[PDB]
Amino acid sequence: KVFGRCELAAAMKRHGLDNYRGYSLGNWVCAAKFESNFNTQATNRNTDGSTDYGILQINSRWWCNDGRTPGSRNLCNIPCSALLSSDITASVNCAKKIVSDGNGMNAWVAWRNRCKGTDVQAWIRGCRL
Ligand SMILES: [Cl-]
Ligand SMILES: [Cl-]
Ligand SMILES: [Cl-]
Ligand code: NA
Ligand code: NA
Repeated sequence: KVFGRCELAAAMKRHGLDNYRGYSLGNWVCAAKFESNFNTQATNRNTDGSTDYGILQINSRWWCNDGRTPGSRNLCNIPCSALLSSDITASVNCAKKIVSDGNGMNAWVAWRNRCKGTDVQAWIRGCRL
């Protein structure tokens, strides 16, 4: 599913990401834009052999099982395919675990490099929330 900007904003807000661990909604929308272009089906291989899955590009090295990442934790107790569904619940629930683990949203390289320190509010401007 390729989300609209405000459509994803409203879905993440419904799932409680707005101000979760102090990260305003625009941070999560910005990160999704640059991680996945709002596309739940996005998959990308990392340098280390693992793969990133879904709207927030969650990694199989630690967070989900994709059956091909040696030394893999599955800390969200989920097949990585569950992160590709039109329903973003698994992605959001797993992301809440990641962002609660110490490094906040710096776990998302695209957030760190393209959202952090920017006007993340624009990403939810114009949305009815
Ligand atoms: Cl629209
Ligand atoms: Cl585990
Ligand atoms: Cl919660
Ligand atoms: Na915001
Ligand atoms: Na894994």
